[PDB]
Amino acid sequence: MRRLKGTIRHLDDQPWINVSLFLTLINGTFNSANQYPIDTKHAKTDQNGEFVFNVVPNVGIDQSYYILTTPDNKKHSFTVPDGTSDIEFSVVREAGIIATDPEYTNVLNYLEDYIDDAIANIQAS
Amino acid sequence: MRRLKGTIRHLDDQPWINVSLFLTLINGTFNSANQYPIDTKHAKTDQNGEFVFNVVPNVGIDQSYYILTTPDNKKHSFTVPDGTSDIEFSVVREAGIIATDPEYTNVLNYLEDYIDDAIANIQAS
Amino acid sequence: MRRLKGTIRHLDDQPWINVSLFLTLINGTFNSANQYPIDTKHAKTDQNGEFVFNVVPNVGIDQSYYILTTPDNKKHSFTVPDGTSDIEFSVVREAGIIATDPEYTNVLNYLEDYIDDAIANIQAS
Amino acid sequence: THPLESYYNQFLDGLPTSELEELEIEFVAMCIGFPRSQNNFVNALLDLSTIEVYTIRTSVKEILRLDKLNKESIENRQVTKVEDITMNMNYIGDIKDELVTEVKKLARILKLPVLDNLYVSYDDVEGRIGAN
Amino acid sequence: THPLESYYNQFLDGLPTSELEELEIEFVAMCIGFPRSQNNFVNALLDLSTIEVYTIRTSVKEILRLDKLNKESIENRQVTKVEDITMNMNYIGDIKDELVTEVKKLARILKLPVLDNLYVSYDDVEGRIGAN
Amino acid sequence: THPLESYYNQFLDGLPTSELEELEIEFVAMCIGFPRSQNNFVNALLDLSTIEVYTIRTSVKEILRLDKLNKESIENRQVTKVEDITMNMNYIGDIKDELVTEVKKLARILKLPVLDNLYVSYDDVEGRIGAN
Amino acid sequence: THPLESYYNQFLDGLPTSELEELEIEFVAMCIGFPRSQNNFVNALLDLSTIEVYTIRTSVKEILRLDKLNKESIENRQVTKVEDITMNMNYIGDIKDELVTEVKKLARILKLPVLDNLYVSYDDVEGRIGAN
Amino acid sequence: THPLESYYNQFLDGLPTSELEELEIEFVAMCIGFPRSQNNFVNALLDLSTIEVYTIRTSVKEILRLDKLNKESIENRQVTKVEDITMNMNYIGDIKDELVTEVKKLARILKLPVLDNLYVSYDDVEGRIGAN
Repeated sequence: MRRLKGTIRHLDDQPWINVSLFLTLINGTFNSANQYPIDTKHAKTDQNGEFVFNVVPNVGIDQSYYILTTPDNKKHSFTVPDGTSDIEFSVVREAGIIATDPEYTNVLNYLEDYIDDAIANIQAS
Repeated sequence: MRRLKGTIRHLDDQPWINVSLFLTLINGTFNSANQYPIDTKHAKTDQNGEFVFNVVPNVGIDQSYYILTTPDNKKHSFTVPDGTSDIEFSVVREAGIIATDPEYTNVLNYLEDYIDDAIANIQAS
Repeated sequence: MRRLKGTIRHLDDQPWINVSLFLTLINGTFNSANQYPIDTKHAKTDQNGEFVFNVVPNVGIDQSYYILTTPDNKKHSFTVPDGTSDIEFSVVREAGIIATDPEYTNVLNYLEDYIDDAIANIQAS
Repeated sequence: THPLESYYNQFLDGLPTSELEELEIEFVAMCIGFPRSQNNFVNALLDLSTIEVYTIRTSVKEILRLDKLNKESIENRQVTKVEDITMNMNYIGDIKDELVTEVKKLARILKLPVLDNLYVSYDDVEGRIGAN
Repeated sequence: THPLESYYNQFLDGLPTSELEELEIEFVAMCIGFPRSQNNFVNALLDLSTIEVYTIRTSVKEILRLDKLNKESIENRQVTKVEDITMNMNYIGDIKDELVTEVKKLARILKLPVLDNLYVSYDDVEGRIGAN
Repeated sequence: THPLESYYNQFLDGLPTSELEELEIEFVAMCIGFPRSQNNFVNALLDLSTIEVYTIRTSVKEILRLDKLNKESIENRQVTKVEDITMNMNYIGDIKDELVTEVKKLARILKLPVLDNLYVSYDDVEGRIGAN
Repeated sequence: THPLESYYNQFLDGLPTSELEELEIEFVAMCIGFPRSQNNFVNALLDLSTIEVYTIRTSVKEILRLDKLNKESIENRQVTKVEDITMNMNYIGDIKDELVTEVKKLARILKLPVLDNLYVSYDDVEGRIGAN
Repeated sequence: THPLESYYNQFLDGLPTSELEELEIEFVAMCIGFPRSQNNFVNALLDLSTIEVYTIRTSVKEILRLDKLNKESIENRQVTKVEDITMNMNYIGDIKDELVTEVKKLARILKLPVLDNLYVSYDDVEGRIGAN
């Protein structure tokens, strides 16, 4: 649930207020913890032109490809990296789709923990 | 019969409360001591967004195979592993979704490489 | 005669209570003592999904062919062998289908891995 | 793909006859205009025989098929008698009337009066519970 | 793949005159809108001569055939006089009229007052019982 | 198929003139709705002349043939003048008229009035007993 | 590129039945002129079943498609029977009728009265609260 | 190169949903004959939602397109049926009707009375304020 402290600003350098920004997920993403089906949500710029989104990183089969639609209706593609910290929009805006997080170790490691359970079942209780 | 658990939460990570979910076995299956025709079951998510289905360990004489339809109109295909124990829906939703990548000879090679990974783990074990 | 025994259960251990079934000696037959012309018999499920049919074993001079229709219309052919004792439906018919698809054994390979683990444990000693 | 479309596509050999599904129950509720919580509606949902269930299912399959057909045709009517094939301009009216007939068939299967729903208009019985 | 269609598919040298199975009794009940439990209905089900049963089964088979034929034909009517083959634009009307004719034929066989059902409309004598 | 169909198929050299078999009596009762129990009907069978028997069987055979033809013809009526052959759109009506004429012949041979039965509809003669 | 158009383009296989996005709610209010503040409107969203939501989304997609086709087709109508293709001069009327049908279906799914909106004018029910 | 057209052609992927610029507001004011300074007009300009603005801009673009198409086509009507292409003689009437439809659509979006403007005639409801 990384924040996104993105801020928009008019050409005159004043901010936009109560203007709709749309954020859309493309691939139904999921992790061992939970599942994140394809959903979209909007936000309104504050009186000062800031806007915040709480988003999930990309750990699914396909990257949890996010798109931001701005008031001009341009579509900006991007891919939330992993971590826990408020993010500025532009930094991920310039960064398109990337290789997201390490390859599978967690599920097979859970299987291997089950194998360890079996190992403990070999002799002892 | 195993229990398929699943945590579904919105893009903001808040849970979906009392939202609809459907599941259905595609082909009737029969065990040596009972016959299970096709059936469909509906469910709703709790306050925490969780949902649990009592489901057959589907291994059987005939083609046993489940499809779960989520609120995003998306149908995920998966077959339940045998056993008597609760399983998190993500595990099958990913393992059953490797049926994707038609003729997954590349992912079949990865399956063999995972057998090798288990072999090396045992060797270290 | 024989008491064809059968049990139907829902996807989640609930007996298939109060549903209909039909069986027909599709090929009208006869025996020296009596003649058994083509006919259809209907029945209903009990609170446990059990159902019993008093049926003539296939010892007809020419042919005695039975066909049973499930709630899903998965018409299963069979021919009750001679004898007087009862017999379960899973046995009278058997006659499983090839169940050929990428998603039939997709997880049966996982159970194959589990039995590989079991043999590894056994040979560990 | 409509949910019911896939669900029924699962059963190539005829249609299942066990019981009405909450999805099918909701669909009939919607296309007859009954909120499914009505006591009379649920009462009608009991005692219905198997062949009645089969007829309901084929009728709803017909409803879906005709509804889909209503969409692709509208791209036509842009033309009449292209080279020799004259067009039955009332095709739209025909399919609308067919949908109305199917809804009436549902209403008669349930033994209930057909109320105000999307497909039918001004031809309804006893309003909510009591009327006309 | 209708249950009665499958049941009939077995008999090729004719349709058996044994009696009316619960499924076909139920289907007839639905076709004339009579709840099968109604005393008058079951009483009429008694004293059935063999050829009466044969005719009833033939009429039921015809009902099924006409229903399927309507399902097929609805797609037609898209056009009229494709090259030189003009289309009977009331063909669907003809099918419906023949269907209601068969329904009334059944009702006449059972001497019962044809009532509100899925096929006939606005001409259902005596309603449920005694009054229409 | 139809029992009477086979029974008559046996008699290639015309049809017998002995008397009306139980199936024939049953089908006559069906065609004019006179339950064979009704004495006013049974007495009619008595004293029935030979040539009358032959004519009755001829009429019954024709009724069966016309019924089969009516069932078959419905596949037509889709179109008109496919290449140069325009078809009588009233053919089915002609078949119905012939059927009612045949049942009227049946009733006439027995000096009995036609009642509401399988074929004749809404134009009945002297009801169940006495005028309508 | 309408926003909801792309939003639906994402949902390639059918459409979700989760809720109505603020854009979808706004578009509905636009179609039937119900400001979202109206409790009589918001309560309609409450207790709104799933298949109902699917139908709403289907109707909205149809509204968008038909509206776009309306603007597209205007450049036609310049001529009649260019070579052998005579075109329905009422085609625009046909799509107008389709659009009003769609908005009426919308209003009826929510059991709400269709008021003066951008697509229907002076042919509507109940106006503000009880106007008509 | 209409100023509004030169503003719009930049936003190829849909149209912006920010707000109405003084140019867009001026154009709308002209199209419904409302001087901008009118208090009711500006008050209506508030409470504007996203899809409302988007549809307003789409309708304005359509207004411009049809207006240009009118001057394009007026050269036509000089002839009829060149070789086989008959000419829709009321086509200009269709253009006018669609244009006034768009103007009324805008009026409904703003909930404001449509008054005497440059496009529509005699559809002047309750004058500047209530008048006539």
